[PDB]
Amino acid sequence: APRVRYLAGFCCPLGGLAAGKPRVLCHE
Amino acid sequence: ISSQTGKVVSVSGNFSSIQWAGEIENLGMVLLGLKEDYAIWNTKFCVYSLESQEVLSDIYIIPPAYSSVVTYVH
Amino acid sequence: CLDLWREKNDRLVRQAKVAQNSGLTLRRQQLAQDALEGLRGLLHSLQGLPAAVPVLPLELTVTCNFIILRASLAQGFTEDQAQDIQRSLERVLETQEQGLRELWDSVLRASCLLPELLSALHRL
Repeated sequence: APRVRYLAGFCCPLGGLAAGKPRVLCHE
Repeated sequence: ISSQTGKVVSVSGNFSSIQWAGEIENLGMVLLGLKEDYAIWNTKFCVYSLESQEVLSDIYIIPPAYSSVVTYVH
Repeated sequence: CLDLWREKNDRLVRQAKVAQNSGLTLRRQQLAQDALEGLRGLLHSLQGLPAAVPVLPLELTVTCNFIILRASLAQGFTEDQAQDIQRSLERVLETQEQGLRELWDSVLRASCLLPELLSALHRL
């Protein structure tokens, strides 16, 4: 029923995060 | 007072108001405010790098005209 | 800053004149009403500072343009513009209350002190 879930929140600078550098990988 | 310090530090600079505060890229921790005519570069409003460090900018903040009326910054 | 406001004023005046000369029944009113709301916003931005001797020359000029253009479009005056004039005069006084008559008396004494905005006051 919720098509989105927030499971964390992180320290960001103003505006937000600079693109290209952050990475996400799902193992299993 | 920070976690990481555990000590009551005093702010070296002598300000009136702290209209905004927070972390910026390259500086770590910052306060807006003032100390004590229509030139954009005059500004009357000191940034302050926290931990009693350099003013860091007095160049391209809001004009001194508006300095009398503003109550909050975001 | 006065630079930018002044430029805005000039830009909008010239836009108005262009619609005055050129344009259709629709497009004329479009550019006019566009310039109009430009001038409103500029008024409000200037009305957002305390007093400023150097701003009044514009404020008075702009409210003049605002009233003129407002009245011209409506094809008639209103009392809103009376209160616009009242506001600008209150501002002139606040530099240095009751009603238009005492306001004008005090204002024209404060003009005989020779602030160089007479060319706007006389317009007003």
